[PDB]
Amino acid sequence: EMTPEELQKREEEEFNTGPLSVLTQSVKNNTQVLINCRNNKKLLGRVKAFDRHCNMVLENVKEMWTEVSKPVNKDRYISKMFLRGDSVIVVLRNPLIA
Amino acid sequence: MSIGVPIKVLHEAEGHIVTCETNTGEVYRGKLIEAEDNMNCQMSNITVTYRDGRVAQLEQVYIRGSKIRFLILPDMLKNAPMLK
Amino acid sequence: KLVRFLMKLSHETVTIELKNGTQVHGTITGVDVSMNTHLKAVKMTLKNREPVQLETLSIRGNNIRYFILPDSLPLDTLLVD
Amino acid sequence: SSKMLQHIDYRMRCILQDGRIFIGTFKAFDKHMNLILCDCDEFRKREEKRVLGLVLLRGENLVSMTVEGPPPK
Amino acid sequence: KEDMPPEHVRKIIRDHKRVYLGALKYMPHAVLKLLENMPMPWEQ
Amino acid sequence: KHAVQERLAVTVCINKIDRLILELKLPPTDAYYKLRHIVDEVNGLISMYSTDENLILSPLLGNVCFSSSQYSICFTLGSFAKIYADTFGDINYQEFAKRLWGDIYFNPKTRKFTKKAPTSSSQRSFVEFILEPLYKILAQVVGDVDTSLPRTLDELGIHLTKEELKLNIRPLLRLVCKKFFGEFTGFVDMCVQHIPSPKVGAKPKIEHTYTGGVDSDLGEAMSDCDPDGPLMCHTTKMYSTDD
Amino acid sequence: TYQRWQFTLPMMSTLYRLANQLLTDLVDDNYFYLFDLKAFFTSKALNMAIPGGPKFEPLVRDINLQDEDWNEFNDINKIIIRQPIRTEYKIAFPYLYNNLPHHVHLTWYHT
RNA sequence: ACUCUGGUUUCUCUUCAGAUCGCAUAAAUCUUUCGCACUAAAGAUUUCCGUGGAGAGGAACAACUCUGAGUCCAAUUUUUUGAGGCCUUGCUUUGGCAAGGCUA
Repeated sequence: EMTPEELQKREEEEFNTGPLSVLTQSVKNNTQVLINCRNNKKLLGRVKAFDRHCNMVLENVKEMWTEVSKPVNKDRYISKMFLRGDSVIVVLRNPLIA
Repeated sequence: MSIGVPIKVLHEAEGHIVTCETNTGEVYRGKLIEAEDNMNCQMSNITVTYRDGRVAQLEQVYIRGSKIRFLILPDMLKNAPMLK
Repeated sequence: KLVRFLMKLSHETVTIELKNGTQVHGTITGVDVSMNTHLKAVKMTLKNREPVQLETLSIRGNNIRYFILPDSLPLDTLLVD
Repeated sequence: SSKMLQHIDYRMRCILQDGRIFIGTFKAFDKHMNLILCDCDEFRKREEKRVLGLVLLRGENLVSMTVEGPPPK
Repeated sequence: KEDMPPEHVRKIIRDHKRVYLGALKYMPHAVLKLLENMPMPWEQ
Repeated sequence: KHAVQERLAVTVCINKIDRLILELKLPPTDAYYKLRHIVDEVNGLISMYSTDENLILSPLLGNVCFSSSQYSICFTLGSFAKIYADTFGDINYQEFAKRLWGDIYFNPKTRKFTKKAPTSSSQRSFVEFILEPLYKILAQVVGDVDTSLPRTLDELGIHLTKEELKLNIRPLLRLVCKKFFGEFTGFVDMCVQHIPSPKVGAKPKIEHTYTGGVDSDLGEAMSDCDPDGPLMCHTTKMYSTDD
Repeated sequence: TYQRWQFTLPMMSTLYRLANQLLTDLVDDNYFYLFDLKAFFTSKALNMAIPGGPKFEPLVRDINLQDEDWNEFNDINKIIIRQPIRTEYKIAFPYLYNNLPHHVHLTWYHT
């Protein structure tokens, strides 16, 4: 790395202008965020804190996953948790329905 | 503080008989010639058993270290000074 | 770093889901900077198999799918620096 | 990392990524979490035990470990 | 534990009884311990 | 002559290098000249008594070690390069060792080793990186033990206890050099790389010292050095118990 | 109590320079070859005097150089004389140039 | 990088010491040896000059240097993913497990 400086706050510039600023939005504006993870599972919730590894902590989350019978989607509720960053496919801020 | 004990033990295994099991379920038993800090193993006189069970002979083998599941070492290495 | 937040969560009863679908229910005792988690009084339910009770368990930080937190955790004061 | 120097010499069963179970004596570990297990046996599922001995497993495939027996004499 | 003043033994000797007799048995020790602590040529 | 005639692998350990420093007090460059001259004399003798060339002795090949047994010093080029690597992690000691002998000079501006001396007053690689540090260690220990020894010991990373710094100069030098160098790994490196194992060296041994010749059937089994074959033990010394 | 001293090298050097008039200024013990404690012990045990060394009295009364009769062994007609077997030769190799060696302290060889 | 030992000096007492106990080196007695015993050797004992180790007590100032102990790493190689989904057989602990064939 060309920038070995001790006073490294470029990681939050990544959280302001970089791609990961999207989840920092939900940190500040507190909107429902939809998570699609590697087990063909989906997670909807609200993210509170995370970092460059994109591992984050959520609260009041609903996770749904489908089981075959033929695919029927089940749902279970989790109050507060913490997802590892590398175990995700996509991260989505829920769209503005209004 | 830098280099772990198990890598040192693997270094000690050079020259003995070792059996190697890669992620493709292939078993390589042969004389370990050399090893690095990573699990890159240069090993010889291989009796190789595939997943189905077919056995073959292959005199020279070099296995990528990332692709080892586990390595079975000879029992005399249990007396290595590094294991004390 | 959010792993430091996990290290601050010593002595709490939690459940962990793994990439192999194994649900281990126990009290967290130690967390490593690399998320390597050691649990005590663990109740592990490997999927497609009956649950088994054990005293101590250690799960590699790579193999952890996600974490489950209880309701009485003041995360706010715990995610401060 | 004292959380595992406390577990040395203890008879430990470790769960693998492919579902393999390795029961043996915990000897050594490193930062990448490669494990040294002596007089180790592998348990696979149909019940069967295959005695192997001194196993050096890479950290990649190691999942979960648990004490099964007290240290021997 | 008592270091006598140097002016006491001076007067005692200058002014000159088995107490007196029993001590003289050790005169060779007094001679030996005196020649042993003999000043070196660089000491006045 | 006797060793190259008996068909034995020959290696050289130039012992008592401290005599170049403490007794003769030669400048480091002239110490290097003395060592190179000794190595050249050995090479000339070997070539005189042997026809094949594969017994070239040179510290670049790891054949020659430098040592001072009185002060627990023993290093090859590779072992000293490994000391450097352990101190500064990012260097590859095997490639470093290949530039630490001969008329190869270091250029600190380009950080590269050249065959031509940068400008003038530039010292060879061996002097700059190996001989000068050793000269300085010995000089500090034997001249400035009270004044400027703890600071240099701090620089090298050696920490000596207080009752340990009270030792006489010779035991203190032995102790300091032991801490700095450690085990005699250079000697073992030499003898592992350039001395055949019994399995590999069995064939010349049978060729030379066996009356039946290697071609004999028993000669073949002996040349394999197989421990499950016929017993063949050769005894040359007889040691008497004190009675 | 004045029972131990710890000195610095700049002081030891000054003390060493001041006392040079009383110092031999030798760097070796090769100067005392065949002229040291072991050599004198051997000469006393062998009843011989090294030139320039101490002259003791016979340790034990025994046979003499004029007491051994002619034999076929020690016959002086079988002896080739090139250089006399000096006493120093008999001290240097007490078991070769000497018969019946007892209390012979082996001298320190070359340094 | 945070906390708890151990100090050093000095005076006295007790015991062990075949360790160059002492990088120096005396005297006496007995025995033997030969001379014919300061001007001579050996063996043994003793006494002296005066030591080290350990332990014990006294009394003078330094108390945490030292000896210890308790206390910055997401892009191949390990811990920031090639993961999950379909088909057959033996047994179904009717939850599915085991192997193989696959799709991604």
